[PDB]
Amino acid sequence: MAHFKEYQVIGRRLPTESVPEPKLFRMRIFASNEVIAKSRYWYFLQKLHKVKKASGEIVSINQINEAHPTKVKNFGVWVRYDSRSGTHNMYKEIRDVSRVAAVETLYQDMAARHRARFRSIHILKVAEIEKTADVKRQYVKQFLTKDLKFPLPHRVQKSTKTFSYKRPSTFY
Amino acid sequence: LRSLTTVWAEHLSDEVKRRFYKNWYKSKKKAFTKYSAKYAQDGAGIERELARIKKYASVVRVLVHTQIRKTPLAQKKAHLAEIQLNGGSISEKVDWAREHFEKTVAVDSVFEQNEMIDAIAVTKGHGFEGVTHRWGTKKLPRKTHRGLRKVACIGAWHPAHVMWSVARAGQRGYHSRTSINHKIYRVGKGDDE
Amino acid sequence: TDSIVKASNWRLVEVGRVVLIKKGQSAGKLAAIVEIIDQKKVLIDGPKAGVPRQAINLGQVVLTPLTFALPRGARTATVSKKWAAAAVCEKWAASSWAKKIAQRERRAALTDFERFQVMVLRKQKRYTVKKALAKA
Amino acid sequence: MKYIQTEQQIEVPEGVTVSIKSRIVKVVGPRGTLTKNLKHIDVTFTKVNNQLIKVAVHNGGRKHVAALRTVKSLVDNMITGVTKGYKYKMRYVYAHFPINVNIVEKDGAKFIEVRNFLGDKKIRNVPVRDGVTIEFSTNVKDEIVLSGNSVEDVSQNAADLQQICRVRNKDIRKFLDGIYVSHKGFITEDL
Amino acid sequence: VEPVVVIDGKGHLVGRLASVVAKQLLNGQKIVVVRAEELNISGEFFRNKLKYHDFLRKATAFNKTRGPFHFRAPSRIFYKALRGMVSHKTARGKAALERLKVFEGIPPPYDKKKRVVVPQALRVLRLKPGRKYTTLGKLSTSVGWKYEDVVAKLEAKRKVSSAEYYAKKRAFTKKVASANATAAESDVAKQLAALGY
RNA sequence: UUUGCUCCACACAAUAUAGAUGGAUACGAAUAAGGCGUCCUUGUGGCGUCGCUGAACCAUAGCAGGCUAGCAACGGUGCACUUGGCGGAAAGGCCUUGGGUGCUUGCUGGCGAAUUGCAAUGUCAUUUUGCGUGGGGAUAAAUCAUUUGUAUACGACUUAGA
RNA sequence: GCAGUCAAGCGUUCAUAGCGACAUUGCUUUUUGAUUCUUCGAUGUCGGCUCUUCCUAUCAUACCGAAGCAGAAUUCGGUAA
RNA sequence: AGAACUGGCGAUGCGGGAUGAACCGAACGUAGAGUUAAGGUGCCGGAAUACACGCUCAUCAGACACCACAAAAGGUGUUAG
RNA sequence: GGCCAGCAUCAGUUUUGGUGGCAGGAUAAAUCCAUAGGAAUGUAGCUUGCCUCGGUAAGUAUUAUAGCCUGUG
Ligand SMILES: [Mg+2]
Ligand SMILES: [Mg+2]
Ligand SMILES: [Mg+2]
Ligand SMILES: [Mg+2]
Ligand SMILES: [Mg+2]
Ligand SMILES: [Mg+2]
Ligand SMILES: [Mg+2]
Ligand SMILES: [Mg+2]
Ligand SMILES: [Mg+2]
Ligand SMILES: [Mg+2]
Ligand SMILES: [Mg+2]
Ligand SMILES: [Mg+2]
Ligand SMILES: [Mg+2]
Ligand SMILES: [Mg+2]
Ligand SMILES: [Mg+2]
Ligand SMILES: [Mg+2]
Ligand SMILES: [Mg+2]
Ligand SMILES: [Mg+2]
Ligand SMILES: [Mg+2]
Ligand SMILES: [Mg+2]
Ligand SMILES: [Mg+2]
Ligand SMILES: [Mg+2]
Ligand SMILES: [Mg+2]
Ligand SMILES: [Mg+2]
Ligand SMILES: [Mg+2]
Ligand SMILES: [Mg+2]
Ligand SMILES: [Mg+2]
Ligand SMILES: [Mg+2]
Ligand SMILES: [Mg+2]
Ligand SMILES: [Mg+2]
Ligand SMILES: [Mg+2]
Ligand SMILES: [Mg+2]
Ligand SMILES: [Mg+2]
Ligand SMILES: [Mg+2]
Ligand SMILES: [Mg+2]
Ligand SMILES: [Mg+2]
Ligand SMILES: [Mg+2]
Ligand SMILES: [Mg+2]
Ligand SMILES: [Mg+2]
Ligand SMILES: [Mg+2]
Ligand SMILES: [Mg+2]
Ligand SMILES: [Mg+2]
Ligand SMILES: [Mg+2]
Repeated sequence: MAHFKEYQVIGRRLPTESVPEPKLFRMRIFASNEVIAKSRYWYFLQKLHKVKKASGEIVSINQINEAHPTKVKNFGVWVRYDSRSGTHNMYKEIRDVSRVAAVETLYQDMAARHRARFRSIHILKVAEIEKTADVKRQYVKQFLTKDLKFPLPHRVQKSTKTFSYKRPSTFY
Repeated sequence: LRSLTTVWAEHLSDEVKRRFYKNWYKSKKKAFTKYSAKYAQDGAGIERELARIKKYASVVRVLVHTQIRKTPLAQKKAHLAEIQLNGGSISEKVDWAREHFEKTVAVDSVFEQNEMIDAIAVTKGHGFEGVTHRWGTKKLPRKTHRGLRKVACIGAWHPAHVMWSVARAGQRGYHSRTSINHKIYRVGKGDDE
Repeated sequence: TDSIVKASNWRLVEVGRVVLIKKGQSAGKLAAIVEIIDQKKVLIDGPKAGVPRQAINLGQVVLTPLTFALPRGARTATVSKKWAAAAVCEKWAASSWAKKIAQRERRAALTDFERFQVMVLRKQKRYTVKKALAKA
Repeated sequence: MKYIQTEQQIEVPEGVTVSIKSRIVKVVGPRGTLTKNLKHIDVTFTKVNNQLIKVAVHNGGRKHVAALRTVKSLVDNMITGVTKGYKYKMRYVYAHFPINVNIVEKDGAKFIEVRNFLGDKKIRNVPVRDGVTIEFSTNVKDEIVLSGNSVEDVSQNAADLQQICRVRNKDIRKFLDGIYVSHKGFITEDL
Repeated sequence: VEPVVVIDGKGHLVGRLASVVAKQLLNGQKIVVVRAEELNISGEFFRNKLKYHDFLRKATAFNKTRGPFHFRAPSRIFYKALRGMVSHKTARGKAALERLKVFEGIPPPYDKKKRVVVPQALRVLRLKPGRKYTTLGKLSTSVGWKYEDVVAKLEAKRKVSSAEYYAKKRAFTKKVASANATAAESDVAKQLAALGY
C-alpha cells in the first residue's frame, strides 16, 4: 500500500448517559498516512467488537517512531493471509533497521512469493528477537555468523553514454 | 566464390574469336589485339597476373574451347568454357595452365574405359505444350466439353489463387539437366580405322 | 612445479570496509560499513565527512580497497575515533582514484582564460617532448 | 534462499601439481597429464597450500551449489586418474554364439571389432579413444580391459562397446547376449 | 558524435543491439556493424533453432517466391531484428536504413577504424550469470549459412595482422611515455598539473 | 549524321544534397577476470601498477586567420616529388627512404583590422551534368533486313554471310 | 466422436501387461440438433470424374521404449504427416 | 430467446483498448498557452533500456480489464509456509 | 509610416530553479553527553591441548591492551 509509518490509534464507542466513559482500545497500525490508518483501525475493531465508526470515535492518533533507527534488528513477523483457495497463518523473519522498514519488505515478500495483495494480509505481530538462537529461519541465521564477509562478484557499472570505447570489466 | 583475374593465351584461334562476336563477317575482328600485345613487354604484366593467381586463389579453372571445325557441323563459332583443374598445389595448377596455352588436350588425358561419368546438357525443345503431355496428366473423358487434355480442377476455392504446384500449359524441353552415372564403353581415337 | 591457482581477490563487504557513496545528498563521500543487514543492504557511517549513520543499498555505494579495524555495529563516536586512528582519509587521498577525482573537479572549474593557458602550456610541452622523441 | 557461501576441499597428493587460470584446470602427475575446461560454471578456485585447494560459490542457488560438488568430483577424478589411473573390465556374454573380439586398424585406427554377435554376419566396430588402451585379459575367459588416465574416456569407450551390442527384436530378458561392464577400478594395485 | 559509428557486434544481444541501432539511424547517425557472426541471443541454441524453424515454415502458399523471405546469414538475421524496429515502408524509414551497414567479419575500411561497443546491449553486462545463450554464427550455419568457415579463416588472418599493429603501437607509446617523463617535473608540466592536466 | 571518344588539368555555367562545420582516435581474449610496466626459470611464472567510464586522447591562439623581422631548436607538420615494402574479405589503402618547398603559437618584435554601424547561417562543404579551349591516349560494334533449324505461337533462341 | 482422473473389479495368482464399474474432468467441430447474424433486385444441390494443397486423432514404411515378448506372430506406447 | 432498474449505442465525433456501434476516459463553435483523464514511456512511437524487494528458465515460457478460453488430476523442478 | 525583427521596462496566463523566516509532533525519534545495569557473533588477561620459537584452537573470563545492548536523565 506504500511507504509505511506506524501509528498508535485509539478509539472508543461513543459515550452514552448510562455508560459515559466507554472502555478505550488501541491498535498499532502500519499505514502510509493517518487516513488509511484510522480506516484500518475501524476495520479491525469491527472484527473484534460490537462497534463501527458511526457509533465510535477516534480518541487519538500518533505516529510511533523507531527507538533505535540505526541499530540492526532481527524481526520475528507473524501474518494471517488469504490465498486463492483458503486462508493461512505464517511466521517470517526479517532483518532490518526499523519495524517500519521491516513491514515494507514483508508486504513485498508476501506479494512476490504468495501473490498476496495488501487487502489479503493481517499483520498479527512484529517483535524484535532479542537473543540470536531464538532466530529460527536460516535465511537470516546465515547473516549472524562471526566475522562475516562476502564479496560481490560480477560487478556491472551503469553506462552513461550509449557507446563505449573500452569493453567493460566486471572486476571488483 | 569470386573471380579476381583471367590470364589469356597470346594467340587465339579464329574459332574462339568468333564466339566473341555476333557479326563476324562485318566486324574488324579486333578482339584481344591489345591483350596480345601484353606479351611483347618481356611478359611483365602477364607474369604478375599469373603471380597474382598463385598468391591468392582457392581454385583454378582453365579456359578451353572446342575445335568445332574438326566436326561435321556447319556452325564455325566454337564453344568456350571453364573446366576446374584438380591435381596439384594451386601453384602447380597455374604452371600447368601457362604451360598449356595454345596447346591442345585429349579425352584420354581425362577419361578412361569403364569410368562412370555425368553429362550436363540442354534437353531437346518442344515449344508450347499443353498439360497432358508436359505433366503426365490424365486425359479427361471423351464426353467433356471445352476440350480434354486439361486439368479439371485447377485449385480449391481457397486459397483464392491458382497455386504454384498445379500443372499448367507451357514450354516443354530446352531444359538444363545434369544426368549422372553413364559408364564409358569406349574411348575411341580419331586416327584409328 | 608448485600448484599455482589464480586467486581472484574481491573487495569484501565487511565491518570496517570503506565505501565511496555514489548517489544522494552524500555522494562522493566516504563511509564505513558498520554492520551488515542482508546480501543487498548494509549499515554505513561516515562522521568525518558528515554522512549520517544509515541503512543503505550496496548498490548505491562502490566498495573501495580500503579497510580499517572496526567493531561490528560500533556507534558513530567510535567510528569517528577509529577512522581517525587508521587515518583512512590521507590513505584515500593518496589513491589514484581519489587523485583522478580531484583532477576532473579541477578541470571542470577552469576559467575560459585558464583553458587558454592550458593550451599554450601544452604547445610548450609538446615542443620539447616531440624533440626528445627523436633523439632516442 | 541464496547461500552466502558454500565451499569444497580438493586434496592434492605428493606426485601432483594442479594449475588453474581462468577456469582451465591442468593436472599433471606420474601417469601423464589431463586438462579440463570448467569455464561453463562460475566458481572460485583458491590455493590454500601445495596439498589443498578450495572451490567456492558466493551467493548461490540450489542448482548452482549443486554444481560445486560435481566440480570437486570432476577435478578429484582428474587427480586420481593421473596417480592411480582407471581400469574398466567388461565380459563377453552369450548363450550360444561365441562373440569374437579383436583390435583392428585402418589408417592409424585402433578399432574394437566385434564379430559373430548372436550369429550376426554383420561386423560391429567401435573406435578406441585416445588415451585409452586395450588388453584382452589373459587367464580370464571372454574379458576385455580398457584403461587410461581419464575416467571419462575409459568409461565412455567401455559404454560404446556395450551399446554396440544391444539386441533387437528379441526378449532381451532371455536374449542376454552382449558385452557388459563387470568391474570398475584403478590401474595401480594394492590401491 | 562522430560521422559514422562502427559497432563490434561480438558479445552483444541481438534485439538490444537492434533497438539502439534503429534509434540512432532514425536520429540521423550512420551506423555500421561488424562481426555479426559473434552476436548473441539469450536462450539455449536449441530454443533459438526451434524458433528459427517456426519462421522457416511461413511462406505464401500460392507462391513461396512472394512469401516471407528467410535470410540465413548472421548479418541479415540481424538486419531483420532491426528492420522490424523501423517504419520501413516510409521514406523516412528507407532513409534511416540506407544509413546502416552490417557485416560478418570486419572487411576493409573497417578493420583499421576503431570499433565501439554498446554496454546496454552487452551480454556480459546484461545476462544473469548462468543463463544459457546462443551465438549467431552457430545458429546460422545450422539453418543454411554457407560461410562460417571462410569468415573464421579470414578473421584469424586479420587478427594476426592486427596483433602486429597493436604490438608496434604499444612499443611506440612506451617510448612516448619515456619522453613524457623527462618532461615530468619540468616547469611547464608542474604548471599543467596545477590546471588539472 | 558535319569533329566524335577517353584519361589528366582550369574555365565559365548550371544542377543538386535524408543534412561537414576541430579528429570514425584499428590488438586479441577473458568477465567467478583482465590491461599495462618490469624481472625472469619464458610460465596456467614472480613483482609492481591501473580501472570505479571518452568528464579521455589528440588537436585548438593569428584578416575564416592579413603583411612583415628576429632568436632558439634540427623538432613538428602541409604539399608535390622520389626509394624500398606491405595489404585481395569489398585489397584501391597502409608503411618506409631521400632531397625540395611552405607553415610553425617553442620564444621575442614591427604593421594591419573601425563605417558589416547593438543580432540577422551572413555564404568558406560535396553531388551529377553541360559547353567550349589544349597535355596525353585510343581508332568499335550492336541492331533491321537476309540466312540456319540443335529454336520458335509472336517476340525470343541458335547459325551463317566482304 | 475422441481423450483423461479415482481404482472397486477383470485378468489362474496379481487393481493399472492389456483392460476397467460407480463416479468425475475435458477436448473435437467430417454427426445431429439448437439458434437465425449474413445472403431471397440470387453466392446454381447430391454423387462421381480430374487436380492441388493442408491437418493428424498414424493404416503401411524408418528408429525406438512395454508385454501375461521363448521363437514366429501380435498387442500397448514414444519421435514421426 | 424472454423480463427488472439504471446507464449507453441507435442519433456521436474526440483520447485509450493495435483492430472493433455498445467497454475505459471524455461528449464537440474558430484558435493560442498551460495542465490532465483513461492508457502508456526498449525500438516501431511522443514518454525513465528509471528506482526497489522477490519470483520464474519452459526441446511448443510469459506478457494486462470487457477479450478473443482451458479442467480434473500429477511433478524428488524451484520457492516460501 | 508599410513589412519583419532585436532589446528594455511592464501587464495577463503559466512553467522551472535558488534562497529567508516561522509552526507542529514523544515540544519528532536518533547521534552526542552523563549514569545505572547487562549480555555475547566474548575485547584484554588467564588456563590447558597440540604446535618451526607465536600462531592457532576450547575453555574460562563481562572492560581490562576493542566494543555493543537496555533503561533513566
Ligand atoms: Mg584485377
Ligand atoms: Mg500434342
Ligand atoms: Mg503417364
Ligand atoms: Mg515421358
Ligand atoms: Mg457434352
Ligand atoms: Mg486431369
Ligand atoms: Mg521389443
Ligand atoms: Mg518376436
Ligand atoms: Mg509442414
Ligand atoms: Mg535527399
Ligand atoms: Mg595484473
Ligand atoms: Mg606484459
Ligand atoms: Mg605474471
Ligand atoms: Mg584514451
Ligand atoms: Mg598561421
Ligand atoms: Mg605577432
Ligand atoms: Mg566496404
Ligand atoms: Mg576536346
Ligand atoms: Mg464424426
Ligand atoms: Mg471405487
Ligand atoms: Mg500383476
Ligand atoms: Mg483380484
Ligand atoms: Mg441460416
Ligand atoms: Mg437468397
Ligand atoms: Mg443479391
Ligand atoms: Mg450469379
Ligand atoms: Mg461463384
Ligand atoms: Mg502425434
Ligand atoms: Mg521411443
Ligand atoms: Mg505375470
Ligand atoms: Mg508431405
Ligand atoms: Mg505440420
Ligand atoms: Mg433507425
Ligand atoms: Mg459517445
Ligand atoms: Mg513496426
Ligand atoms: Mg521515444
Ligand atoms: Mg479479472
Ligand atoms: Mg486487444
Ligand atoms: Mg510446487
Ligand atoms: Mg514583425
Ligand atoms: Mg510577466
Ligand atoms: Mg524553506
Ligand atoms: Mg576491535
